[PDB]
Amino acid sequence: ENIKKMGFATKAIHGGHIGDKQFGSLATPIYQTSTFIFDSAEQGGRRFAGEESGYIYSRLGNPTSTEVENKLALLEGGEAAVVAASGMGAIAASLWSALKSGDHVVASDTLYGCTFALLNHGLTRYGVEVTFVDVSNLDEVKNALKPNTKVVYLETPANPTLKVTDIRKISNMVHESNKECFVFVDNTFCTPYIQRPLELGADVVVHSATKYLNGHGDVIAGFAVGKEEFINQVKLFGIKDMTGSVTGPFESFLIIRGMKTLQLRMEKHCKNAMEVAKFLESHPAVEKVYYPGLESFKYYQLAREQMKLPGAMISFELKGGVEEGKIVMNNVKLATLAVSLGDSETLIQHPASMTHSPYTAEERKAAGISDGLVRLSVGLEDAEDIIDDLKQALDLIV
Amino acid sequence: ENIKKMGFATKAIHGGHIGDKQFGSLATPIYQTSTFIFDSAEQGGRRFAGEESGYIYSRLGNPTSTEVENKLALLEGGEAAVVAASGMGAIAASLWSALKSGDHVVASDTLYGCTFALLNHGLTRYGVEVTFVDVSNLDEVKNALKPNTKVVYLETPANPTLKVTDIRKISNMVHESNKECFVFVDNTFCTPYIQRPLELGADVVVHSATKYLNGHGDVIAGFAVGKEEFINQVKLFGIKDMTGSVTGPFESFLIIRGMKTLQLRMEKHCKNAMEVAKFLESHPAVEKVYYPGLESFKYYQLAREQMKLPGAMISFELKGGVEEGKIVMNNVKLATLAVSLGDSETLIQHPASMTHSPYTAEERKAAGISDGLVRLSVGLEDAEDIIDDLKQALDLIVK
Amino acid sequence: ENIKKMGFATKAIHGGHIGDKQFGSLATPIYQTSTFIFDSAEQGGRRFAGEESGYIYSRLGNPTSTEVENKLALLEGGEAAVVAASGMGAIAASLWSALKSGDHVVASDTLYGCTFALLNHGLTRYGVEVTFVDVSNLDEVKNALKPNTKVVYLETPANPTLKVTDIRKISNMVHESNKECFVFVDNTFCTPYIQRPLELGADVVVHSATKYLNGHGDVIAGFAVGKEEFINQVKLFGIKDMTGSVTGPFESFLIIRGMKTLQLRMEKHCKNAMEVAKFLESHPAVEKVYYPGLESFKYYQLAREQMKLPGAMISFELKGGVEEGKIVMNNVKLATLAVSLGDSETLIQHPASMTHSPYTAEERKAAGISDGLVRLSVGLEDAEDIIDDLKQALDLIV
Amino acid sequence: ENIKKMGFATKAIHGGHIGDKQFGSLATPIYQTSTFIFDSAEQGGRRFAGEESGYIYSRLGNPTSTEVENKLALLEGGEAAVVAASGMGAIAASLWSALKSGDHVVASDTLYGCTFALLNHGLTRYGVEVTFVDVSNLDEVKNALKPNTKVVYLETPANPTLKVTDIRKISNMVHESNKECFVFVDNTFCTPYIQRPLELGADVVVHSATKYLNGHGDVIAGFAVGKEEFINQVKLFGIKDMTGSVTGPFESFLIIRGMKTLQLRMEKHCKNAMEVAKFLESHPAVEKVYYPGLESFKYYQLAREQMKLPGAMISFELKGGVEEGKIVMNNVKLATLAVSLGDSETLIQHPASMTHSPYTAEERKAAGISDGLVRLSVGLEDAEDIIDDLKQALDLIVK
Ligand SMILES: *Cc1c(COP(=O)(O)O)cnc(C)c1O
Ligand SMILES: *Cc1c(COP(=O)(O)O)cnc(C)c1O
Ligand SMILES: *Cc1c(COP(=O)(O)O)cnc(C)c1O
Ligand SMILES: *Cc1c(COP(=O)(O)O)cnc(C)c1O
Ligand SMILES: [Cl-]
Ligand SMILES: [Cl-]
Ligand SMILES: [Cl-]
Ligand SMILES: [Cl-]
Ligand code: NA
Ligand code: NA
Repeated sequence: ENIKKMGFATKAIHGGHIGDKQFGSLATPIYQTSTFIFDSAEQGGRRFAGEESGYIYSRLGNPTSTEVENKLALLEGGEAAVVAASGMGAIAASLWSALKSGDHVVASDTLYGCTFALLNHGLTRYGVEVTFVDVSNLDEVKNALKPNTKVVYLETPANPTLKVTDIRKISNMVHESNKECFVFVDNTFCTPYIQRPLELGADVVVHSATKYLNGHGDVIAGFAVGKEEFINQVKLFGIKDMTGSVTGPFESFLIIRGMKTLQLRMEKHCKNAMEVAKFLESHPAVEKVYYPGLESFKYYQLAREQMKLPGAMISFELKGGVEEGKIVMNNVKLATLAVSLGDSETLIQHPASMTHSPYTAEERKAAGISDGLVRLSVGLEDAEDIIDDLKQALDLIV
Repeated sequence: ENIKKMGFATKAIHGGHIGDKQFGSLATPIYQTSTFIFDSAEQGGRRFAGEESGYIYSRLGNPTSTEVENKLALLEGGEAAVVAASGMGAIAASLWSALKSGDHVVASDTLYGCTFALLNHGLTRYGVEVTFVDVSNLDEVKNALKPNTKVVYLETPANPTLKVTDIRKISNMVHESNKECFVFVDNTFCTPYIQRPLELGADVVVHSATKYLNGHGDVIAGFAVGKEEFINQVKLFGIKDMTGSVTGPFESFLIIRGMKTLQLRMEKHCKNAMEVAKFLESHPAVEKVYYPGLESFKYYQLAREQMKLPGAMISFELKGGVEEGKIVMNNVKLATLAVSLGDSETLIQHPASMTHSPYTAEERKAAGISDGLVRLSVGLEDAEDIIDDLKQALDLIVK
Repeated sequence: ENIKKMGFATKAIHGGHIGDKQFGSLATPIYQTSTFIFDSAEQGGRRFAGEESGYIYSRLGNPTSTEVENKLALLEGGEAAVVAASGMGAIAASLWSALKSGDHVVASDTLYGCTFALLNHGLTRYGVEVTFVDVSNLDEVKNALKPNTKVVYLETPANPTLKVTDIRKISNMVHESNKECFVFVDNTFCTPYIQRPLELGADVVVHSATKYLNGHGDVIAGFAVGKEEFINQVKLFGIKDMTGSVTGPFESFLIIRGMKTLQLRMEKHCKNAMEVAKFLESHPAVEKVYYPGLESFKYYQLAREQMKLPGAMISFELKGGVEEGKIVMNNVKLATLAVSLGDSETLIQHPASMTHSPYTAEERKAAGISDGLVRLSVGLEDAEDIIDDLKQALDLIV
Repeated sequence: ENIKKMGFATKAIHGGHIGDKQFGSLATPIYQTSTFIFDSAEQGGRRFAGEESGYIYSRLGNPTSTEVENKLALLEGGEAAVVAASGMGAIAASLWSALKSGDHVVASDTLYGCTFALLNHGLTRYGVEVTFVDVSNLDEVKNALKPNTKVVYLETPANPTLKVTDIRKISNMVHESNKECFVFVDNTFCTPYIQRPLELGADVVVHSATKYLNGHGDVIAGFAVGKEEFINQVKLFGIKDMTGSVTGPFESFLIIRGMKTLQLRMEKHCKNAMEVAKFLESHPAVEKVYYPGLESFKYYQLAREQMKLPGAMISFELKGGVEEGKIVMNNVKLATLAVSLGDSETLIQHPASMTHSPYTAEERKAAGISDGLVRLSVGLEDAEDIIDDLKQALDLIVK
């Protein structure tokens, strides 16, 4: 099994799988254990010294987690991956390992709300300078770069607007002018099936596994993906010391299980979303549809440059404010009123009347997060059913 | 009911249990879910705006985790608790939530290794200043206090030799010297069954639930306990943003399950360890035994004031060095060669040839570790079997 | 949610889902509990009397299991379903509830090996008469029917030959002549996505959920599906008393999770199998391919009569005996040498050198289970990878 | 090691543990897998042909389940054991594996309800003949023996009133009267910590592990224990074909976890129940208490011969009837209204208004159930709290 030459599905299914060498179990065993047994004091000493392979203690590493790490690194085309007990855990642990007091970060002004809060209010308590910029005007990006800029943090498509960012072109410019700077890309919305930021110049990829990679709405987990040199530091410092964000081995087993169908779900998510997006664009209550697959969309061709599929997140604005948005939220029958995304169940959320949250009213005016903006996570249901349900709720405001 | 007034076991078994109101199931359901459903758009807005309690999303809170949080707070006598995905996660999230660049921490110079690394190499990287002190020398502690000291961090009994710290004296001291200073006490080795730092004047208690609280060697998890106001910031800042240290609902279920027998397990751990410590002190291969229950122990009296039982951790020094520790390790048959503790299986490590193998013999003497020190977590087995196994191993190094 | 009018995927995803009315959890909670609490002695007495709804004790019923039961009944078009701790558990419990000492069974002579053993050696220890017949010659079927025939048991397509059986036409004839007789159909190989035997005249459907319905090779479970009147007896007698085959609530949660992608997996299983079957039919080491989707296949048009898709099990005979079969089993690199079926991983098994098992050498001569017969469970991998691996192993015997 | 020679707790904790040979993990891995991989086509043929041990497919056997099977066999002193997906599953699979149409069973007339239903209404439907007897009257037992009697089925102590059966006398009798007869003893209420029927001459022991063996109210499971030769047929016939009663590897993991504290839990269950039984007998609302540890108990001496401890089940009759039982049930605040037993939470049921509500007052008198009988499973709470809660409930019916 020189797995790396094979298809995506084969890699998702068989990649990183070591095998139960003692009983021959087909399925990955759940090594639900806190600690590990040494055969000798010498073997222990050598595991602690780095001389020998093998396991010590589940905060430091666990066989079930190792497999899903190796599987995702393989899918992203990265040397190494670390799995964490949440997406924010993988992001924080990566940021802690890469930065120190006095370093500087350039971030996108359009981010997942808790990433913005981590950057805006968290890292800045601890001596890290942060500048939020429009990643669509590279001159703005290039002028934010200071001699001590260590991370450029980007998310594409961006939660909640689906704004797309030229990964190759920011990476090139940053790498030309700041040789010490990492380019981080949050690839949650895409998964490696749709977008592989490491092939476009990114140095570090982060995911909320809570979303598409697990895919079943029963796991909180994250990953960081990148060079072995740096991921090793994320494991031995960001996770071991700074965050203690240890994925439960049972949760790792569930991510492995969900990744068995990652190819099939992303294909179905996206075919559903494209039908839904076209419906929304033609409905009389809708003013603007935000979707990478619509030719009307501002970042359509940047999406076509980086994304195999337009994805399965849709945002749209109703004619009418928050009030018409609330009316739709409160009368869908198949769509589920919840945050998160990437589940079998279609999810709908209305930042304007709920999570407008970690941003101030002004700070999301800058990012383009209007009231009346609805965000839709298109599920795996039959598309006619999703559309019928959206249609009945939208007809209420016509 | 008056659950606060009941016995300890009644509290461990029944405390924090909200109940399954839809189907009445006896066991706490595993709410293995990432997200939650809102009844209206406005309900979700109220919950995100702090105007209303209720669930939103498991990184911010989960019903299974809430239950074990409520149960441990009740046992510690604290107002609130947060469970994290590891001991270090609960420690780091608490420290992050109380500190900022420009703050100062006073810490014991005798701590769990990874706690020490986080303090010495981690927080100092981010503008926090840390002074390490010998907590036995109260005058040396009061001297290290600065006006920006925001955390005094203690661990008692501590690694690797079970040094005990006078919780009430130092906190009484710290509190009248600086009104804004949190006193942290790591209470892993004791659990609330043996020691309750908050009633001794501590502000925040941290736990590695990986050890005795879960007690079954199948969970990595942590807790912090204290005032509702601070724990809310540990949840909404330290967990939500800074660490992402989210316990799996499954792991919280297992911790709940493990806590049903905490009273019973702590009693047996301590009964066994008292017998093992007596035997080790009388054995000819053994130079010194560190056990709070032995009247030879330097902090015997102070431990007898703070701890309901002398615990079940044991450190002892062999007459000998690395080669001696290696032989004992490589010949125990019931005890298990493994780091960690608080397990039903008796665990044993020899740091000089194992955990502290990478360091030099001199650096290991800077960490309190002789070449003959052995650390012992006494399990739930029959004491005669534990002792017999230790006896034949140690007899191999008697001259 | 009048769910029954919606698409298959929507039903698989949302069907049977009650909802967490206390905390609003999206995912089904795991009610991992032995017993349930009464609010009053009166409420207890009424639950035991049948007067009140609600739960008593997990052998009698469990909320997590109730949901996957209701979900599968909805997909099959049956009134009720019971989930069991194995496929054999659902089959035995159904058979125990329907039969008594002195009743008679007509069964197909081509069956899953342990079903044959249950019928041939198990029920006959306990006074049940059993006659094994060729379900392809209805005159043979009709002549086996005795006045005391109570079950006609059939499996289509049959493990291991994939022989197809006219469900509508046996059901009609049996129902005309033996008004007291149940028609059981094992629908494991198809799932309700491909075949709905209750719509063709069957009275009872059984599944090994261990295979496609769970789909992830980490669960042993079964179902019976049928009229409420009879399923209620299976629950209160077959499961409660005769087998004690109680699905663990955690396993039920895993089946629910696997059914979220049942539509997507069956589509992918079958498109893969059709490509593999055509490859096998053209390879010089292969003498005969057994696959419903091949026009060469004996039961092609009976398959087209009953099956939306030709399925994803393939059997084939090599030119050469067991010896060439073993050579292929021992040199595949991506296919996994294991029994079971319906997993993400392609599985290959060689009854001739392994499980030829519960049949005698003669009894499978009658059913058509030759040596040199290989059975293939086509997985979810990329088809080129599955075919490349089969090709290299088969080339060894050319 | 000489695990057979060690103490009980050492056996419960370490017994049957094969070990994770690939990674050395301390906890038993959850082998949550349906199927297994063969190294060659011929290896799979050897395993299906009984020529070779090893795994095939989880309905035939799973490594997590094997471990808990080995552990329980060791505790009972039996050769082998099979775990099933419920108590009834292990009972039914054993009975199926030993009987056939034309066989005869002698059973106690005082059994667990669903066991009785299976015997009286289930097996008789399939040509098996069943005679129910009073096992206290040895002459009535020997009289019901027939040449085709293949099972003598016992349960001691039994529902609902804790009748004790002389295991060694009846089995000694049965064995010299009929050489091919299996003696079954249901050992649920005791566990191997208290009673071991195989050393008293029984052939097969059955368990509902749902009760004390798991002990945490989150598993439905069963066991049968006995000679390797019979248990192999229970596995390869009774489980594989006749019942399909396959334990989830996850459930087996939980039973293993629960058994780490079995010794500790049985001690506390019994200490608490002895205090609860004394209090109940002295209480004015209580007519009679059925407890093996009370010298008033009809089978006190026989129980003292067979049982290491008097157990933790308690039946008692109220001075009163259905209306009295209802009031007590509807006013306990710590005890839980629920069927089942062997849980860390104290459980209580009043059969006349609850489990046996569907039957008439006369049929319930045919089942040993007065209108004032209450069944009590004493938990792991503090005894004062259990008693206080029972006291205020019972005081509501004192004249
Ligand atoms: C939800 C989300 C996260 C947060 O990850 P968690 O698993 O919730 O900690 C991070 N990035 C993006 C783009 C998200 O949508
Ligand atoms: C093991 C330990 C910790 C760390 O907890 P983890 O759960 O391993 O992250 C902290 N303090 C003490 C005393 C410990 O023993
Ligand atoms: C594997 C199989 C079964 C047996 O079900 P289990 O889940 O293994 O008990 C029954 N029917 C068919 C067609 C099978 O392939
Ligand atoms: C509960 C019980 C059983 C039945 O076991 P289940 O696991 O519920 O199927 C059998 N015998 C006794 C004594 C019991 O208490
Ligand atoms: Cl989100
Ligand atoms: Cl540790
Ligand atoms: Cl199979
Ligand atoms: Cl019961
Ligand atoms: Na989902
Ligand atoms: Na699979």
